[PDB]
Amino acid sequence: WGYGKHNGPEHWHKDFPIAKGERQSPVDIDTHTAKYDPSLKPLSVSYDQATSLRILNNGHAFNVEFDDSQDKAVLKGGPLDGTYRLIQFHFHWGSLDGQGSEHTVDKKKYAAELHLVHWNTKYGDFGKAVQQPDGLAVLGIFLKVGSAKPGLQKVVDVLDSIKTKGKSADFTNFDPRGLLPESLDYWTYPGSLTTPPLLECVTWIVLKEPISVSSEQVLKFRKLNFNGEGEPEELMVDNWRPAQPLKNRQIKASF
Ligand SMILES: [Hg+2]
Ligand SMILES: [Zn+2]
Repeated sequence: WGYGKHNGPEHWHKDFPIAKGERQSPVDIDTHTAKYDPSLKPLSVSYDQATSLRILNNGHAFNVEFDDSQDKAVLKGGPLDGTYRLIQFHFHWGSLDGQGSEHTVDKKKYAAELHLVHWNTKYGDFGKAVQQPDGLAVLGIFLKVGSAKPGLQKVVDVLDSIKTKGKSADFTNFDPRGLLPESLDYWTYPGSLTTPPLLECVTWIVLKEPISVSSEQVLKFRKLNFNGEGEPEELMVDNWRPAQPLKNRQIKASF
């Protein structure tokens, strides 16, 4: 599977039938049909004790891995029940600034989208989590081209180190709190992972307020390669899935 012509998202249904499932992600966030739910609690992000281990180019994107052996960087409150541990974060970006996000707002596409993956700590491990309807909690953040994000530079500078598929690099003392917007106002709905196995275990939490990154910050993302060393070069661009049919699901707003 990939993002090319012959292995693109339009093909994943053959290998992953759930592709056509009832709670597939990403989806379009219609802000007029969105339902302001007053029973929604405030989000509670606790990343002060976070522990980054490494950055890896897995062939479809780069992931910043974290130590999830203890409740170091957890997610609770909001639409959630119980505590969710951060295990990794990654991005989805476009070939141009007019595309890149997975989720759209009133059909509007952003340059990129950041997903912070957390798993329900009553399931013990991540592998168990992915067997439950409420197993995961992905925190989505939209990225727009504007001023540079200081807090993102460290990431930006290491990409040279992992240009191709299978490469990794030590990547400690990375504080995720610098990738967060000022406001924690969100939208939430029951979906799935936007990439294969496409498991329908995610409680999406897409924040309203986007983060701005510079042109040059984004430009470094587009230098990455899908391909592994010593193969023809396939630039890592447009690693996003088109929005899926809501299919009766309802999108709730905290604002
Ligand atoms: Hg599941
Ligand atoms: Zn993602």
